[PDB]
Amino acid sequence: EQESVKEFLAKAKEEFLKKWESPSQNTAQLDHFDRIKTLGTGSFGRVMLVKHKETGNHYAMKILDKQKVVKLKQIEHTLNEKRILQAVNFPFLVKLEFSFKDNSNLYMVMEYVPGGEMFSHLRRIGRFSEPHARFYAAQIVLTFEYLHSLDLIYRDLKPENLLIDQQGYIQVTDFGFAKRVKGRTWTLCGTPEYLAPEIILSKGYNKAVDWWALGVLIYEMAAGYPPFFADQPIQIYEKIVSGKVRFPSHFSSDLKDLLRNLLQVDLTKRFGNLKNGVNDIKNHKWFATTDWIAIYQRKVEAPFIPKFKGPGDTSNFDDYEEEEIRVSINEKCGKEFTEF
Ligand SMILES: CCNC(=O)NC[C@H]1COCc2nc3cc(F)ccc3n21
Repeated sequence: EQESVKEFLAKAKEEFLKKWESPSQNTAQLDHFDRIKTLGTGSFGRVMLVKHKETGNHYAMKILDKQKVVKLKQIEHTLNEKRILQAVNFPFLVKLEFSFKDNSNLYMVMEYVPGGEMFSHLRRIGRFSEPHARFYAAQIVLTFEYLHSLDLIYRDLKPENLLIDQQGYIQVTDFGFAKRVKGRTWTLCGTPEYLAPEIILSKGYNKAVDWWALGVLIYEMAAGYPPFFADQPIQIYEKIVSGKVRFPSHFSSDLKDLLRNLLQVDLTKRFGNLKNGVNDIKNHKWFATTDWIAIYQRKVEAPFIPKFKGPGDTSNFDDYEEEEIRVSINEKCGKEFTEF
C-alpha cells in the first residue's frame, strides 16, 4: 500500500474505535415507522421495508425476536452485529441508520438498497463475464482490506448478502457472524458452500477464512455455480477439504491462477494471508485492469444498473408470507441484551 492508503486506514481505525468503545443505542422507536413489506426472513428474524412517518424515507429494518435469539444461542453474535455496524463506515457496506429494542425484539434500521441481491441477478443471467465478476470482486477486496485492518472478520460472504445499489455497486449486508478478533476464533458459522477447510475441521481460524470465501464467490460469479457443489452438506465438506477443484474451460488462465491461490486449503499459503497480505491479491494479473482508487471513489461505470422505479420499489426482492410483529407487555430477556 502507498502511504496514502496507510494513512487512510490509520484514520479509519481511529474512527472505528471511538464508536466501538461508545456505541450508540436507542436512536429510534417502532411507531415512528410504517410497515410496508417483508423483504426477507429467517430462523430468528425478518427484514422489513419500512417508511419513516415524518421524513418519508424508506429503510430496511431487521427485526430479531429476543427469545429466539437466546434459544438459538445467538446472543453474542447479535451483540457483535449491532456493535460492529454502528462503528463501521465504508462505501461498500450498508449503513446502519438507527437501532433500538423493546420488550420483545431487537431492531436494526439500515439503508434500503432497491436493486436486490446479487444472488437473484446471478441466477437470472446464469454467470457473469470475467470483467463483471472482477468489478464486484474488487469491491469485496477493498471491503475486506478495510474490515481486516480493524481486526474484524466478516464470515458470511455469499451472493445473497451483496445488495446492488442504484449505481450498480455492491453494498454488503448481514453482519450476524462478524466479530472483532485479534488472533483466532472458533465458532462454526457460515453457509456450507463458502466454509473454509479450517472451519469445517474445527480449528482455530482467522481472517484467512474471508479470503477463502472470496475465492468461492469469484468462482461462483464466473461459473454460475460454486466450486464444491454437492447435494448434501457432508459431500460439500468432503470436497472443500480435499485440496482439488475443477475449473470450467472458459475460465481465463489468470482467473484459474488467482482462484488456486485463494482456494488454498493450507491457510498459511492462502493469498490474503501471506507476508504481503492483500497486496498479493490486488497485484495479481487477473486484477491488472482494475483501478483500485476509481473503484473506491465509485467512478467506474458499473456493468449492470438494476431496474427499479424508486426508493420504495420492492420488485427486485421476492414475496414472503406477511406475519405480524408483536411486542409483549412484559419485558423479555432484558439482562441478556442490556448493551444493545
Ligand atoms: C399494517 C401496518 N402496520 C404498521 O404500519 N404498523 C406500525 C408499527 C406499530 O404496529 C406494529 C408494527 N409492526 C411493524 C413492523 C415494521 F417493519 C414497521 C413498523 C411496524 N409497526
